[PDB]
Amino acid sequence: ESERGAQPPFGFWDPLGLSADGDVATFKRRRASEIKHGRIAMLAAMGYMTPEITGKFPGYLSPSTGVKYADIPNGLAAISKVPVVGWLQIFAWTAVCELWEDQVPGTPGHEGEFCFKAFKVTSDAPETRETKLASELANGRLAMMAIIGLFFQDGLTGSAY
Amino acid sequence: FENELGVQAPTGFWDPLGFAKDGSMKAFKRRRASEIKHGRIAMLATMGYITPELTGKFPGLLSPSMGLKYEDIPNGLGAISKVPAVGWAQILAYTFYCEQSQDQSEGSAGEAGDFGFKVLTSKDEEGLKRKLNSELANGRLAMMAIIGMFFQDGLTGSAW
Amino acid sequence: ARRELAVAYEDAGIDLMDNGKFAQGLVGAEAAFGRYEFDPIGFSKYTELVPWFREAELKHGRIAMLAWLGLVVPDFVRIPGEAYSFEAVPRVIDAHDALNADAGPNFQIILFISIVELCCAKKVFEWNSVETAGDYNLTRLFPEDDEAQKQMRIAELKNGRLAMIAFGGAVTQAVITGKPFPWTF
Amino acid sequence: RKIPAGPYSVSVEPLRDGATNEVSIVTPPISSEGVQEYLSLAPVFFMALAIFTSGFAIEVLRFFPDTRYW
Amino acid sequence: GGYKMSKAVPFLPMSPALEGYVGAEEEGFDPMGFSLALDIRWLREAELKHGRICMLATVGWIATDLGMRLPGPAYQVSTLEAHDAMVKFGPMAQILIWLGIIEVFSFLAITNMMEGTTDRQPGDYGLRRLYPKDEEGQYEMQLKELRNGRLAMLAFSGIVTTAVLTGRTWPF
Ligand code: CLA
Ligand SMILES: CC(=O)O[C@H]1CC(C)(C)C(=C=C/C(C)=C/C=C/C(C)=C/C=C/C=C(C)/C=C/C=C(C)/C=C/[C@@]23O[C@]2(C)C[C@@H](O)CC3(C)C)[C@](C)(O)C1
Ligand code: KC1
Ligand code: KC1
Ligand SMILES: CC1=C(C#C/C(C)=C/C=C/C(C)=C/C=C/C=C(C)/C=C/C=C(C)/C=C/[C@@]23O[C@]2(C)C[C@@H](O)CC3(C)C)C(C)(C)C[C@H](O)C1
Repeated sequence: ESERGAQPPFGFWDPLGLSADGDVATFKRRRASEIKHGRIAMLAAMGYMTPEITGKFPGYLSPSTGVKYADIPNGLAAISKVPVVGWLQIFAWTAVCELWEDQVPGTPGHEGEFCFKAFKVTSDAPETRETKLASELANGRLAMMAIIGLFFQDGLTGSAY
Repeated sequence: FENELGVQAPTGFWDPLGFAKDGSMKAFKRRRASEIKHGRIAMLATMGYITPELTGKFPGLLSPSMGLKYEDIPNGLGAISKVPAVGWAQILAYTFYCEQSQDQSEGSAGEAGDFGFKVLTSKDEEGLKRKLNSELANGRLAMMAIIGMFFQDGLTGSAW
Repeated sequence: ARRELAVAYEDAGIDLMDNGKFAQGLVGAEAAFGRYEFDPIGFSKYTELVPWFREAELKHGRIAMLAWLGLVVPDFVRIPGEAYSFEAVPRVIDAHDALNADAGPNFQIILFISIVELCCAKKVFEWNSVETAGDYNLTRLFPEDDEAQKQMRIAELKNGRLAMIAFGGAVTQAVITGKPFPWTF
Repeated sequence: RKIPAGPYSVSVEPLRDGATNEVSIVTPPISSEGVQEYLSLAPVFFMALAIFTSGFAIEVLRFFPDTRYW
Repeated sequence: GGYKMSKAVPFLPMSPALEGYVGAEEEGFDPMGFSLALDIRWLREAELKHGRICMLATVGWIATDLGMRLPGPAYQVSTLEAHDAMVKFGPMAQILIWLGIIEVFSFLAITNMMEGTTDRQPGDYGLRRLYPKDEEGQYEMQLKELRNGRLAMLAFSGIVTTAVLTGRTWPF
């Protein structure tokens, strides 16, 4: 499985802790886990940098309760103030994104193949496909370390940055 | 009925009563499992009785809500009533898992001390005979010591 | 020859024949000098319910043993807690009419006994034979061979009968005297 | 069925050998078609119709008390 | 040799009505023999419905007693008086209506599985989603569902009992 995946730095198959002794099912499970983790990390790091670069907090997140976009602090303090059913609906959209199609072993969802199709690598060129997915994986790992470091910085410093 | 461990230079077969009737394969299986596990528990309890004095007691919180800095509670009697019941529950739960993750019934590997822990093995040079006789004798000494310090604590009132 | 319960249940049910022995060959006569085939009234003549009688005797003896031990021990040491202290409940016989009701403990014990007895009622009615009787598959430290098994069964029976009689004169010796473990006047 | 038992009995034959670990469901073997047929009986259907009519009249009297719109 | 015993209650033979079901090959816990007198399909349906209801109810109690509350002045009541304030407010009857629709269709499912009009399994409603394709994975997932359901039944029972006894949030 050393020839699978991305390895952008090249020659960088890294089992380090010898995690994969050789089992296709466990490796595919962890590949789905890593690709999902990377997508989540990239999205979260975007939603973490955006409130600071372009503040852009227009209007009330809760017109009835009174929760304003500009009163939720950026970072970890968000999960006390984003409205109750606001968090419920965010969770529900994650549920829709994860439960619309099947992500079980033996299905394309287990490989990360989803219904987004917002890059459409054009199968006639099945060579930029590997580049696109490798870049996605590597960027997901980078934003993975990034987002966990950002959360730790938020916890230690007391605010987002 | 001698060869399966438990025999050493101080005495080979020391049992005036108890196994006096001899034979009794299943009885010796359960008795050997009891001796091995009792020795392990006694070793752990003896070490947990010497650590609070030979070493600095844990500087943490044990109960962060109740501030159990590990020094207010003693070493021995009383600490049972001092450690929170919600923590004794988790201690007994770890014991529960370690005694139900693998089987311990008759004919199983459980009635041998074999719970897949290994770590302190040998190189399989049949010096594991020496290591397992060390198991049994060391556990016997540790259990004599654990109940000796149990009594010592109770009769003196506190740790010593 | 304990006859592992899975194959022992093959001969379960209410046996209609008679073994020709004493009470269906039950262990228990087994006195000091010879065998004390006691049965003076003749309940063992009712051969079909002899396994029922053995189950009842074993259950009574076990409950007794536990109860005698549990009105001997508390007169020395009590459970930690104010409701069980030597001052809140001066005597062990008072412990019944001390918690009861809405204090919790005794009602919880009754509830759990009821649950464990309802769950094991299928053992008494049906799945009960001469050999099974009180065998709830808690053997573990039940010695092998055959005569050792008989010795342990007769030990259990003698201790259970002794504890039944002892508990009788013990609750009696405590109500008429109101004293600690030695219930003499 | 040598032992005299009533018709439509969910009882196993009492003439059995040593204790049997058998499944004897004590619940009526009813049928969905049979239940629908029974609820379509003239007594059942017409009493249900009478109850529906009576309740409809009750509700009309409740929400339109008396004959106010005569 | 015979009479496959209950791995849970080792002194009672396992009820033959348990064969082929998820919790029988490892526990087989039917000491009172309900499956011997009641249809095991109905019993499994009841068990799974109770387990799912309790798994929802436990997290509902957790949320309600942790401050998770809908944005409404009428919703600012404690869990103990929640099912009197919401009963008077109306939403309890609303939940009753919608769950009644769902339960009428569940009744149709039950009264179609028993007559053989469908090959539906007792707990099955068709929601595959996070369902393994491999049969062993399906069995393990069903066992996880059953164990979680039973654990949450007991957990919710304890939660409500202790909350009514000693009015507190949840850790008590
Ligand atoms: C839980 C205690 C326990 C148990 C179950 C065993 C079990 C066993 N030991 Mg053993 N042993 C123990 C503690 C124990 N040991 C201790 C503490 C010592 C140190 C003196 C030894 C020293 C020892 C030697 C030197 C030998 C054994 C051997 C054996 C095996 C055969 C004898 C037998 O079956 O005895 C069954 C178990 C018992 C009879 C112990 C039951 C406890 C009795 C009934 C009461 C003891 C009371 C105690 C003295 C006072 C405690 C304080 C109290 C007043 C509160 C058997 C596996 C022999 C062996 O390995 O065979 C190959 C052997 O040669 N043991
Ligand atoms: C102020 C003051 O001073 O009070 C002090 C007092 C004091 C004493 C100093 C204290 C102490 C120290 C302690 C706690 C000392 C330890 C006491 C122990 C370990 C008691 C448990 C015995 C278990 C046994 C014998 C099990 C035995 C099991 C046996 C024998 C099994 C026996 C079998 O027959 C069975 C059951 C089946 C047979 O087939 C096989 C065999 C093995 C023979 C206190 C409590 O802190 C307080
Ligand atoms: C077309 C369907 C639709 C409608 C019609 C709708 C309407 C309302 N949404 Mg919702 N919504 C989605 C769909 C819809 N929302 C989707 C796909 C998402 C992505 C996850 C999403 C997110 C959030 C968040 C994060 C919050 C939120 C709330 C409210 C709210 C206020 C009610 C009130 O103020 O009384 C109203 C009316 C905010 C809130 O205030 O809830 C109290 C809150 O925080 N929504
Ligand atoms: C990774 C899983 C894990 C977590 C996350 C965790 C966390 C906490 N443990 Mg815990 N624990 C284990 C696992 C975990 N513990 C294991 C395997 C053992 C060995 C048996 C063990 C032992 C004890 C003991 C002896 C005590 C204890 C407690 C607390 C406590 C205090 C909270 C509070 O005081 O507010 C918190 C937060 C103390 C207690 O008071 O529990 C309420 C207490 O005395 N723990
Ligand atoms: C075994 C198994 C499982 C399991 C399990 C588990 C965890 C089972 C646990 C079950 C459990 C935990 C059952 C609770 C009993 C507690 C009771 C009965 C409380 C009595 C309490 C009573 C009667 C109250 C007494 C009082 O209130 C009175 C009377 C008035 C008050 O003044 C005083 C008090 C408060 C004292 C899985 C994993 C879930 C599924 C798997 O497949 C099989």
